[PDB]
Amino acid sequence: QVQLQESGGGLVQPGGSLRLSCAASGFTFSNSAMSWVRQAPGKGLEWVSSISGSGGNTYSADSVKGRFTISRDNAKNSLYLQMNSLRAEDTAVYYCARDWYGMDVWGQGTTVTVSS
Repeated sequence: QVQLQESGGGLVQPGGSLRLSCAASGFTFSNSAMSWVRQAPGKGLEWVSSISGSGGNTYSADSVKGRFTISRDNAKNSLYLQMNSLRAEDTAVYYCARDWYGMDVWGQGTTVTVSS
């Protein structure tokens, strides 16, 4: 009965910021490493960032490092992605995942579109 659902996307200006959320239930969130992955239509899936169960370690992809900040709130069973300095190439559907590799995906995603 694992559930994950993303929220927080929207239409944003270049250089803007957004914060995505992922609400988790049906498993012990605090014991699970979590990740974000994104997919632009016709481009492939791209791993974005991961975080350890405790939040003691995070990792980010070369394309987003230093701009996108993963975090979590274990008390509220929620995963976050603070996206700053948004670029055209960040437009995509974003998905959370309950593993290190952005490969255990349960939600419908949340769309981030950087406006022109």
